[PDB]
Amino acid sequence: VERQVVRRGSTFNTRSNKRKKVRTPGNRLVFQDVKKKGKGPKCGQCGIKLAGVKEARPAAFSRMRKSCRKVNRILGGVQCAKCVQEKVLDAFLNAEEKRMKELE
Amino acid sequence: GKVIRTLRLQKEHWKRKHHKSKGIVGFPTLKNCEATVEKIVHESGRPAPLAIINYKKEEKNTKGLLVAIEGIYEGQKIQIGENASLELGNVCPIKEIPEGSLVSMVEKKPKDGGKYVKSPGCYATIVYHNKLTNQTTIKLPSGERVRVTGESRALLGIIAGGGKDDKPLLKAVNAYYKYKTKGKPWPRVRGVAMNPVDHPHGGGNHQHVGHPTTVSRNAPVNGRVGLVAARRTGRKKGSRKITVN
Amino acid sequence: PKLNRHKASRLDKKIKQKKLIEKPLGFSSLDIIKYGIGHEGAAKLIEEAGTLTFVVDQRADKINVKKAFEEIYGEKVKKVNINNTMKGVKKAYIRLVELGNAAVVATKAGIL
Amino acid sequence: SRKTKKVGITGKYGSRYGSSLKRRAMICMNAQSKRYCCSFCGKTTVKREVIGIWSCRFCGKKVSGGAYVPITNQQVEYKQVINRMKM
Amino acid sequence: GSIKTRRIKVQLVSALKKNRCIPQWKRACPGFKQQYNFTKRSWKRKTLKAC
RNA sequence: CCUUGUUGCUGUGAAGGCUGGCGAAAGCCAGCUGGAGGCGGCAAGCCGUAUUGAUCUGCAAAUCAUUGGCGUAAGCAGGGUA
RNA sequence: GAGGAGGAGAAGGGUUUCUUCUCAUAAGAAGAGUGAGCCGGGUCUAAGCGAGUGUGUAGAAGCAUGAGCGAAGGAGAAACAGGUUGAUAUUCCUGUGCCUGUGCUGUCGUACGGCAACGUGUAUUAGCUUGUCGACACGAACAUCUAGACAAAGCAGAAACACCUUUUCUGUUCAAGGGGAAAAAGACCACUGAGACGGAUCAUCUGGCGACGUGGUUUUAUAUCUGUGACCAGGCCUGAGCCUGGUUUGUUGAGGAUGGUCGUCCAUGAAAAGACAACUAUAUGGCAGCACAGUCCGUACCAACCGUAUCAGGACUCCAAGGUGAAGAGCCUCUAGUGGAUGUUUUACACAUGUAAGGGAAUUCGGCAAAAUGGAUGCGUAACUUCGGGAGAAGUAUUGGUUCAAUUGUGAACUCAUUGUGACAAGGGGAAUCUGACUGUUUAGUAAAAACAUAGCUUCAUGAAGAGAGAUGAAGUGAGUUCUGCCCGGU
RNA sequence: CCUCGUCAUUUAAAUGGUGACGCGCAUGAAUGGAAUGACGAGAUUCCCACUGUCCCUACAUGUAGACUAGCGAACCCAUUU
Ligand SMILES: [K+]
Ligand SMILES: [K+]
Ligand SMILES: [K+]
Ligand SMILES: [K+]
Ligand SMILES: [K+]
Ligand SMILES: [K+]
Ligand SMILES: [K+]
Ligand SMILES: [K+]
Ligand SMILES: [K+]
Ligand SMILES: [K+]
Ligand SMILES: [K+]
Ligand SMILES: [K+]
Ligand SMILES: [K+]
Ligand SMILES: [K+]
Ligand SMILES: [K+]
Ligand SMILES: [K+]
Ligand SMILES: [K+]
Ligand SMILES: [K+]
Ligand SMILES: [K+]
Ligand SMILES: [K+]
Ligand SMILES: [K+]
Ligand SMILES: [K+]
Ligand SMILES: [K+]
Ligand SMILES: [K+]
Ligand SMILES: [K+]
Ligand SMILES: [K+]
Ligand SMILES: [K+]
Ligand SMILES: [K+]
Ligand SMILES: [K+]
Ligand SMILES: [K+]
Ligand SMILES: [K+]
Ligand SMILES: [K+]
Ligand SMILES: [K+]
Ligand SMILES: [K+]
Ligand SMILES: [K+]
Ligand SMILES: [K+]
Ligand SMILES: [K+]
Ligand SMILES: [K+]
Ligand SMILES: [K+]
Ligand SMILES: [K+]
Ligand SMILES: [K+]
Ligand SMILES: [K+]
Ligand SMILES: [K+]
Ligand SMILES: [K+]
Ligand SMILES: [Mg+2]
Ligand SMILES: [Mg+2]
Ligand SMILES: [Mg+2]
Ligand SMILES: [Mg+2]
Ligand SMILES: [Mg+2]
Ligand SMILES: [Mg+2]
Ligand SMILES: [Mg+2]
Ligand SMILES: [Mg+2]
Ligand SMILES: [Mg+2]
Ligand SMILES: [Mg+2]
Ligand SMILES: [Mg+2]
Ligand SMILES: [Mg+2]
Ligand SMILES: [Mg+2]
Ligand SMILES: [Mg+2]
Ligand SMILES: [Mg+2]
Ligand SMILES: [Mg+2]
Ligand SMILES: [Mg+2]
Ligand SMILES: [Mg+2]
Ligand SMILES: [Mg+2]
Ligand SMILES: [Mg+2]
Ligand SMILES: [Mg+2]
Ligand SMILES: [Mg+2]
Ligand SMILES: [Mg+2]
Ligand SMILES: [Mg+2]
Ligand SMILES: [Mg+2]
Ligand SMILES: [Mg+2]
Ligand SMILES: [Mg+2]
Ligand SMILES: [Mg+2]
Ligand SMILES: [Mg+2]
Ligand SMILES: [Mg+2]
Ligand SMILES: [Mg+2]
Ligand SMILES: [Zn+2]
Ligand SMILES: [Zn+2]
Repeated sequence: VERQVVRRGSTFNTRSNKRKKVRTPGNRLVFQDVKKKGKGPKCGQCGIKLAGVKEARPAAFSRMRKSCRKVNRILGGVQCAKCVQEKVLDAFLNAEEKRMKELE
Repeated sequence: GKVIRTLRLQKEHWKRKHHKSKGIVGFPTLKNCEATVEKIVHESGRPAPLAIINYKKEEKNTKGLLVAIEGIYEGQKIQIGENASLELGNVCPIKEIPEGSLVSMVEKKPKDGGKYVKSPGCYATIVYHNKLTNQTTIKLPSGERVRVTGESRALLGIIAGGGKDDKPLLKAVNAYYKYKTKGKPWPRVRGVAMNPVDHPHGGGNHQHVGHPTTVSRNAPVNGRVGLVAARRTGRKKGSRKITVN
Repeated sequence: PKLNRHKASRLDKKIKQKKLIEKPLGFSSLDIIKYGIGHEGAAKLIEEAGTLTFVVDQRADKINVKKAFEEIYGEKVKKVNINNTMKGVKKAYIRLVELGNAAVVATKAGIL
Repeated sequence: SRKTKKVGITGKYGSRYGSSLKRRAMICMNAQSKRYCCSFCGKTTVKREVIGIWSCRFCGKKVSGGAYVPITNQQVEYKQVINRMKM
Repeated sequence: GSIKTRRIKVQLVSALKKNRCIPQWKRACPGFKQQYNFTKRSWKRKTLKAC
């Protein structure tokens, strides 16, 4: 079985130096570089990952279409559907108590 | 001879580092506030947990650190200064709190930010209010009684993390982790096991001190080792304390 | 601020003053180019890849070399690569926008 | 479970360290690992994150507590005194 | 090795041009009295201290 | 002190869990599941007990052979800093 | 013998690399050789260092604040195949691309859908504020993918043939970019309304703060296709070009990658540059073609490094085939790489090793050295103990080849001239006493220990803090069990 | 210290080992005293197995060594021995 050399950079096996083995049209087995995985947004209240948005690294994320980075609601990314339902209710119910305390 | 271990470890390059610190711990300065508890966190060198608070100063949001009392939670609203209610975790002027109550983080003079009771499991007791002089007597966890003016502030509860000294450290590595952030030498080599160039207890054909271990308060610094200015020694019973408020 | 500058790539440092009289023509096309190189190594590059090779002044850069060629010899340039050699000479390689013209310019200039 | 007569959770240590010390450690070690009841949601899902900080695995609330138990003896008493002050 | 600074490279370039014998025509000149160039070096016998 | 790299094969089988039996109760006995430990035998490595072996104009101004001690960790190591 | 005497990088060296000639040879002389927007430096900040200014000094040192600096292995926009030289190549040549900006010409835009979970639409600058990304310990088990390795069939070429053999060997390829599933694992939305009870994992567990069920919404790989043909094998001719193949299935599987769980801690495991969303204003903005731009420095070679040398020493990392076996152990082979002070059968004494009648420590300060035991399976296991251990205690038996049953428990028969963990690998065991509780550490180069450390125990001083008595420092004794008597005359 | 203390056991035979005894030259309580378990490349005595350690030595192998080609030193030295 054919064995590999490091084509570029350092041999020292840090997080930025992941590699995989690949077979070429010329029938050689060579190392090729790998980019790191990405984490997408977590909710600002509960720590849950937001639905409807992609996971990518900051530079690659910025080059995608805006639709990959939001949902069409009051808080776009930012917060999940349950947390917005709570926020909408809370603001309403507080105003009604103040209404009563003003009228009485 | 040469300089002893006790002096070398007091030089500046040996002082504790602050790079992992969260900030300076202490009360806000304002006459009244409403605060929210944002997070409860561990800080690398300290066994009692810290609480991050958020309060408005002018229009702007500002952040502070308190030591956590037991029974707060993330999201709780707390009331600071004059006109706060007697509820667990509020901060109040000392003259408002009834006798026999337990308090933490007491200011020694107004607006100092809180000193006194700050270690896990500790509290102070309010023992007397004097309506003429506007003084209050507090009993500290050493047993000492001290007088503070009624305008000083204090936190209502016991400091979190009590009970920690119940579990013995059975192994050498467990002690290693505890002393890694402190200033004391660990492991500690005994002075009688050194040569006379290194320590006043060194040397001789048997391991012994050879001279009395009780030393004067006014002795020169590079030989002030042993029991410094001891009033008595040994395992026998002492005498009655004298007490005034 | 003063520092030993041992890791730096540019050996100059100081900003330069004005002067009462200034030198006539300045750093200019006929100071930039030294000579074209014609030997068995260079000949292949003219015949196969439409590129000439030249020795250039130490103070020169890619943009200056591009201008100077279009001024002295007259053909239009696609690319310039540069190489500092172990013998203390900066070499430049110039590829022309049309091949074939490389053999015309080389022969007129007596390089080949 | 409970395959040993006396040694309990301290069986991990074999014949090393003293007998008397192990039976003090045991109290704390059994207390640390248990799940406890949540005040906010009623479920038995509370566990220790770090000394002094306790946390619910369902609803996410964090609360200050003791080193080896969520509520200490001094707290159970003092909490009552405050409720009387409010009267 | 392959990685070098600009300052180290110029030291090597200069150390390499100086390392040459007396040219063979000079020996014929009436006034010339040198036998061998005593400043010649070998990589096996001395260090440059370019570091 | 700051930023990093480096755990392969095997033995024993703690806490917690499920079935079946015994008991008025409290809680006892089997079989299985689970995988803790500055815990055992080894590998790569790190070390330096014995032969008072070889060598002592040495391969070497401290090395070599066989034999040994630890090896899931108060373990070993590069660079930056004090 | 794939934890290589193989193929490559770093630190260190500096032309030692390639061609020609000459011996002068680990020797010289003369030439030639290192090409980048996409690889690394120049950027950000760690621990930390610091010009100037203030205070101080005869001048200094020191102390307060602080521009600038601080990682070729931490963070950090964008490239891959195939060819070419005597010597360079993700840098040159051909092909297909991508990032950041600039300009021309066309062509469209100023909004909607779903009960909802959310979708359709490549969208401008600017600003508050709130949040996210960058951005992170160790250990264990379980899934899924990819390299790799096997076995059948097909074809092409090889090896072997006194005999036998469809026996044996080598091949059967597909990059970045573009398009794209089923699957598995989790979140969530609508209807529904469940218990002394259902659901679910290898293991924990889970439900009126909404179970099972029936329909959906979304996040995370990979296979497959295109990449316009290159490349490989074979045949025919040849100082050149033609022709034919590159087809199918099963088993296994990382020392690489990823996912959601679980455990441990008086230990809870970096920053910043640079980004993004929501909200508010404001709008000539999106896409396709064509064109232009992207500076400066490093790039050869190492078996050539440090030890006065062509020195059995020392010296940071990466990739890794088949058999035997639990096992990158030892032993044997494939790919790739390798070697000289000459002849002589050469006494004695040596240094590395073999074997030995009868006796069995009589030897010697002393069983020092050597021998003996050794893996797996079963039977059987004492005193004492902190009840965990002692414990592989001790003591005993079995083991190869063949042909069968039975399906993980294993049985049975036949066979051999010394018997079978056959080579290689691989514990000697028991009874007592002194001493240190244990793992750990030490006199680099004559001492590894009973010495040091350690957990635990006791005493002392303090309300001063960027630290606040469950704290911060100073001493002594040495885990646990059981005890710790008397003396304040001297110092 | 006297000292190879006296008595018992282990051997054919014990300046040794273990068990007892005690006016102990000069034992002794955190200058820590006493009795055990698990663990030591720690010090010491005995038994079983095993053997060229020994009685008492013999034979054989590899590499050096003797002789031969090529290459080629040093310590030391009043020297007549
Ligand atoms: K979306
Ligand atoms: K310390
Ligand atoms: K000493
Ligand atoms: K002494
Ligand atoms: K002592
Ligand atoms: K004395
Ligand atoms: K270098
Ligand atoms: K050199
Ligand atoms: K285990
Ligand atoms: K020796
Ligand atoms: K040699
Ligand atoms: K071999
Ligand atoms: K990091
Ligand atoms: K090109
Ligand atoms: K085949
Ligand atoms: K690895
Ligand atoms: K290169
Ligand atoms: K193998
Ligand atoms: K196997
Ligand atoms: K292997
Ligand atoms: K093997
Ligand atoms: K003997
Ligand atoms: K003797
Ligand atoms: K000996
Ligand atoms: K008992
Ligand atoms: K035993
Ligand atoms: K056996
Ligand atoms: K062997
Ligand atoms: K020890
Ligand atoms: K160990
Ligand atoms: K040792
Ligand atoms: K003492
Ligand atoms: K101590
Ligand atoms: K004791
Ligand atoms: K006295
Ligand atoms: K006295
Ligand atoms: K005797
Ligand atoms: K005797
Ligand atoms: K005495
Ligand atoms: K005494
Ligand atoms: K005493
Ligand atoms: K030892
Ligand atoms: K012989
Ligand atoms: K010879
Ligand atoms: Mg002294
Ligand atoms: Mg002592
Ligand atoms: Mg370049
Ligand atoms: Mg592991
Ligand atoms: Mg171990
Ligand atoms: Mg080994
Ligand atoms: Mg050492
Ligand atoms: Mg010795
Ligand atoms: Mg091997
Ligand atoms: Mg080897
Ligand atoms: Mg050469
Ligand atoms: Mg780059
Ligand atoms: Mg910088
Ligand atoms: Mg980096
Ligand atoms: Mg090359
Ligand atoms: Mg790419
Ligand atoms: Mg190269
Ligand atoms: Mg014999
Ligand atoms: Mg015999
Ligand atoms: Mg004798
Ligand atoms: Mg021996
Ligand atoms: Mg005894
Ligand atoms: Mg040890
Ligand atoms: Mg030594
Ligand atoms: Mg030694
Ligand atoms: Mg000691
Ligand atoms: Mg004790
Ligand atoms: Mg007791
Ligand atoms: Mg004897
Ligand atoms: Mg005796
Ligand atoms: Mg004594
Ligand atoms: Zn949320
Ligand atoms: Zn809860």
